[PDB]
Amino acid sequence: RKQDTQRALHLLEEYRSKLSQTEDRQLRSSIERVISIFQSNLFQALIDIQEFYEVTLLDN
Amino acid sequence: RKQDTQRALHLLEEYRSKLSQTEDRQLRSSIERVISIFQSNLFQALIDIQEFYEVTLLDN
Amino acid sequence: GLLAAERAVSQVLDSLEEIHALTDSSEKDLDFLHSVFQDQHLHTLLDLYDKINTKS
Amino acid sequence: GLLAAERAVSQVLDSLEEIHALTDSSEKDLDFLHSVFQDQHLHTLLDLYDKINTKS
Repeated sequence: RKQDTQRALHLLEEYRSKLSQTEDRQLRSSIERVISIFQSNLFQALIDIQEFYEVTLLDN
Repeated sequence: RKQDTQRALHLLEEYRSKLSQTEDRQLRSSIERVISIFQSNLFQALIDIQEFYEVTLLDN
Repeated sequence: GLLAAERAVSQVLDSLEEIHALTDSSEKDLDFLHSVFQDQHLHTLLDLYDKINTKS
Repeated sequence: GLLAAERAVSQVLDSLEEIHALTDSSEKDLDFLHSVFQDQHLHTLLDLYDKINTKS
């Protein structure tokens, strides 16, 4: 998932760059969120946790 | 546990103060360990998560 | 940081195909990302990401 | 930052009673902390504490 997260947030980065500048500026902001939240120093750390820390959500 | 942790790390803090200065200096360092690790910024972080994120460890 | 961690993912998740529409990113690549965003565990990384980031 | 999470908790855990020995804190209070440290989930708290704090 770490490889999919980077390739995902990476793809999104390129998508936003080639997305906006036409008629989807706001949409660009959305993609950006996914990028920052993705490459976030904290986010990546959590992704690593998944290795062997099944975080069961109850208040999801 | 959040309240029990602060009360634990707090108790330990007072304990070390009245512990060392006799014949348990090293042990004093032990107490502060629990104190910093307890009141740590990250520590309070996973505790808050536990609220509804049962970390099911499996290999670590 | 907690909202976008999931909200943001859903925005791009819905517009993804719209993006291919005006970007040519290819639905194939979009599908891969839909999965990258469809995962449930991810929402855990996202929700937890903001939790600690907003815990202080 | 990951060794004391258990080493410190366990070392100070056994010292707790030794502390009462040369401090007169409170045997009852000592027991309370033993539980504060005995908690299994707690060990997960410190483990993850350094895990994320170190990876960051």
